[PDB]
Amino acid sequence: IRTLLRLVPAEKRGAVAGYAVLTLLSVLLRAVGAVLLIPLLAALFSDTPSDAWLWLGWLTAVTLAGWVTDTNTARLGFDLGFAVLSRTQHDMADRLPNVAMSWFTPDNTATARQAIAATGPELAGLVVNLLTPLIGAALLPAAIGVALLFVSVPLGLAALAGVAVLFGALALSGRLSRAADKVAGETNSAFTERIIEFARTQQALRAARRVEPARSQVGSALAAQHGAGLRLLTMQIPGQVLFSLAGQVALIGFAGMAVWLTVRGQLGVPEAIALIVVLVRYLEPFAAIADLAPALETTRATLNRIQAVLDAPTLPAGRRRLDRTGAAPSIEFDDVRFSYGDEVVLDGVSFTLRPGNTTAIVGPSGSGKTTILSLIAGLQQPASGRVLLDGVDVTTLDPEARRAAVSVVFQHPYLFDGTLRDNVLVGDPEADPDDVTAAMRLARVDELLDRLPDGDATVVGEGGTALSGGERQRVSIARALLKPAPVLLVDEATSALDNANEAAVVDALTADPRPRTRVIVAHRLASIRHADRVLFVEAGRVVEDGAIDELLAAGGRFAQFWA
Amino acid sequence: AGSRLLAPLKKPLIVSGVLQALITLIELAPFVLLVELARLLLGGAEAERLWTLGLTAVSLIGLGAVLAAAMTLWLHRVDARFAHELRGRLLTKLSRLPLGWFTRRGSASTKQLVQDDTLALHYLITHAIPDAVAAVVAPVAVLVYLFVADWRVALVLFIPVLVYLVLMSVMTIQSGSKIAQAPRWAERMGGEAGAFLEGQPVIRIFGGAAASRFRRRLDDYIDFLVSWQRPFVGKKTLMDLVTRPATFLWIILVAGVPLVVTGRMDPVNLLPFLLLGTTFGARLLGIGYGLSGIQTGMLAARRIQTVLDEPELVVRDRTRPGTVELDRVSFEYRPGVPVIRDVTLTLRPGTVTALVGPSGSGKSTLAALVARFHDVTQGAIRVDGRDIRTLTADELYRRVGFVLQDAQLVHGSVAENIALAEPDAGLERIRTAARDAQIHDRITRMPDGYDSVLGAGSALSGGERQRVTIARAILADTPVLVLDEATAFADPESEYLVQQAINRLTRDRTVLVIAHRLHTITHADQIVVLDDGRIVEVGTHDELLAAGGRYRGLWDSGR
Ligand SMILES: [Mg+2]
Ligand SMILES: [Mg+2]
Ligand SMILES: [Zn+2]
Repeated sequence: IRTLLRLVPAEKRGAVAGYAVLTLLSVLLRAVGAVLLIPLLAALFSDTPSDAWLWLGWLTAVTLAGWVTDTNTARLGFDLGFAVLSRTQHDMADRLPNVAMSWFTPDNTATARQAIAATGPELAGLVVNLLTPLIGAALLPAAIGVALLFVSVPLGLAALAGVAVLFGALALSGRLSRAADKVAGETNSAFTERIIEFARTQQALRAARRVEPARSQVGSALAAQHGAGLRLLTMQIPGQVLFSLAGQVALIGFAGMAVWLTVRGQLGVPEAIALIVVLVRYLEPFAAIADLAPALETTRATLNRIQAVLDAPTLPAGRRRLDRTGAAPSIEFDDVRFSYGDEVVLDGVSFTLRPGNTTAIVGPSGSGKTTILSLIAGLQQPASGRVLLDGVDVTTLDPEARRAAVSVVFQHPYLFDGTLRDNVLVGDPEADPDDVTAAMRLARVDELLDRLPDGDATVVGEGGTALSGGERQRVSIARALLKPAPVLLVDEATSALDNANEAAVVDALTADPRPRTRVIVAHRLASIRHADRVLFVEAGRVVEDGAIDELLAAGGRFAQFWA
Repeated sequence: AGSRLLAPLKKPLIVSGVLQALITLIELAPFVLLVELARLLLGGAEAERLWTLGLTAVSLIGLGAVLAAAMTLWLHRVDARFAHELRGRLLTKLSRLPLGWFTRRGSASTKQLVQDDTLALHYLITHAIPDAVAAVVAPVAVLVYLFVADWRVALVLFIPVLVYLVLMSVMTIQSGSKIAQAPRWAERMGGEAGAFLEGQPVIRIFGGAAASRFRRRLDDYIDFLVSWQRPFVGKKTLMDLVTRPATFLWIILVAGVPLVVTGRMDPVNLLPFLLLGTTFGARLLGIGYGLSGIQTGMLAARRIQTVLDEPELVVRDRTRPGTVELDRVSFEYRPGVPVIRDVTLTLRPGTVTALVGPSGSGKSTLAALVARFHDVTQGAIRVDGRDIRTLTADELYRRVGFVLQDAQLVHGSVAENIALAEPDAGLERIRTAARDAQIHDRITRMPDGYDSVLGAGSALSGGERQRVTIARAILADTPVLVLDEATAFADPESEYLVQQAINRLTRDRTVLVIAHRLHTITHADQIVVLDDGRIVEVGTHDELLAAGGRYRGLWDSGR
């Protein structure tokens, strides 16, 4: 139960204490109500059945108290379950944008997906569906045994000795099926990720002919998942048998001692008959625990995933802010070094970019120029060195001010499932319609509206798959230009645009009225006409820099690059 | 709809019904013996009779547990095997549906369908029929026994039963609509979660966590769950109180004690109610909690069979080489929204056809139709004279290779990604294909070499992963190639080298090149200018420039 208390909100610990008190009280009332039968039949079968009214009057009060506390326990269990659901999901939602970009490995991306996908009803009603009946079932035979000490001390000892084997079976059942359940969970998660890949990469798989189950990766994941699933069913048989034998052993112990006391005469005959009913109430939890134990293993796996996402390392931050009210800041790399894993992407790159001027970045493929834009934007952070905006290191910047100071046109223009205007408004949702129309006009997106049938309401698919590559690219450009940030990083914003649209967008990037520091990555010389400066980023090093005409006349790497 | 899907489980489900009837009668038999044991135990019978009844009762309890365990084991194996077969059928179905089905549906909704809908069938096809038959047989058998014993105290057992039935009916009525809305809400939240994790750089730059749409819809979904679950769980626990054995035991005594205190009953005849009357409540709770599971299972069956009933890309029986031939092709993704209009285009062996034009004109759709990811609304497309609708996926894709606009890399080693089209290709073939695509050098720099994994988060640069897909298409080595915007993210030096490698390989092949870098396609034997979904002009580079048409405009704008 420790993992749940860790996930409980600090606000909600008071309810958890109240819930735990009522859960124990409910179990005591259940056991006392069961054991009150033994006096009841002793009086009822006697020569004075009027004595049974006392125990019936007490049994009624214990029963109503059982009803009231069980409804309240359900209420508190419901509130605790959803309060944990809302708080953990909100914590993951807030943490994930701050988690380091390198954390999103394919395994970690899967784990984050299933943790978010656990928002459904199975986790919300976790307390009422799983914890409450489990605590009831586990503690009921103990409460019956403690109650039976009043009726007969050695009888209570026998009842509690049955609880010893109950917990013994419960402990061993987990270890028997732990390995199989872990393998089953892993294969299921792989199957989920391959289905998502199957639906996303459908065109490439179809052309590559790896789409049939006999040939596809998803088909192998399904076969492995089926095999792991059958193994889990097989490996749960020891658990079921163990609980069944534990129930039979407790039956033998309880019944054997009851018969021994009955034959010895220390325990009455009608009381011995009542113990049959109490024994059945005593053995019901032995079956309930068996039904609930597999759900515990799945829940432990689920909460491990949620805590793993909440254990992710957030990117470093601070509280610094730029003095400027969105005026153009200078950008400079103070001997920056950065490496994905173990490979050096940047090796001591150093430059200073003026406040209002436009800078171009060019060079061979795989050089590391999106990494430079990512570092300027704070998506990454340097391994060593310090990236400054207007003299303020980005690592110390307030995350709110850090993202408000940069706007990016990404190399692969992802778009969110929704209308076209929603994706443009993501740049600045509070923007005026005049500002939105200007932004879409600048990005040539007005041509899309006057050519697509629905206009700006054209529903985009997952990603930007319901739009052409150039069309989703122009939507991303519109999104970035809408934002009023004073640093605009243009990462191949005209890769998927024809010459006419490429020329129009390139003019619009410089015709934007407000002053910004513009960093442009390009593999088309016609796309960097307006740049005041160039940086030839090759092999992680700025091999040369200067003006376009200056470098072209110099005949260095730049002239060979655009031969 | 559901029954047409679950027809193969006719005989297991009928066998489950009858086996549960016998098993639940066997499970009730011990308490009948215990009543007999209790009656003789008050009568002071011989020890042999008491031991015989007691030992038999314990043995029948063991037998009931063994048979119940064997049943649920077998029935769960049957459910597991059916689900594997059903998932296999869905994957085979999705392998031949039109590709617009995926685009309008999304990957999240596909994930719910293949994995979570087949899992939602669980309670219907392994738990529902046992739970219903147990709740029908055992309460009836118990109440018939107790009405034989005493009608006065057997009648009061209708009070918890009637209250349970009323709670069960109003519960199902109240939660019926929400259970129908639930699967679409899960699809929506699955879509938001997938976009939130995939589109993280957009979230980090533009608005952060709080401004994200995911948090808005996450609050909406949790608000839906609360409204669905609070009254549902409230009813669900009231039934638990009503049908609890303690409730039956109390109300039995409330009805029995005033009789026994009076001369209206013998306490020996209260033994059946205490022993039998308390036991059938838990079996009513089965379907009491299972109606929601059956409703969800039926809806999941309807969704699964609806997709399995979806129209697909058939392979007709109607039944030069290397030629591709579009004959008045027209195509629309949405009805009433044309994107190709009356396009005629013949690609011949030993030629390069450059398909240029404005962005969004329809070039990538025309490449897709050559792939038969969709079917044309009009006209025909013929490969080697064989219409593509008469060709299986094997025969069609044996003949046409593709480099797609998006560099989609599957989760796996780099050799797997290059060998996607031919997994059994030798490593030497893979290295030669990577050397041609100018990506072998980068692969040797990677830590593990070719075995290094290309899952998201261990990805490559944009131009590099594009060169991997070009390496994939070169390894397929089909008679026809379709280069849908290769070298878009490549630098001029890499772009020149890979184009030289392509122009070396495809001298005796048909090539369709979609390029916005018009300077790369000037060598094409035919340059097709696709504007507004219709070919506006055709010719060589020099002819198009002299004509002063749309190509001249694009060429001038490129300078
Ligand atoms: Mg890049
Ligand atoms: Mg395209
Ligand atoms: Zn099950």
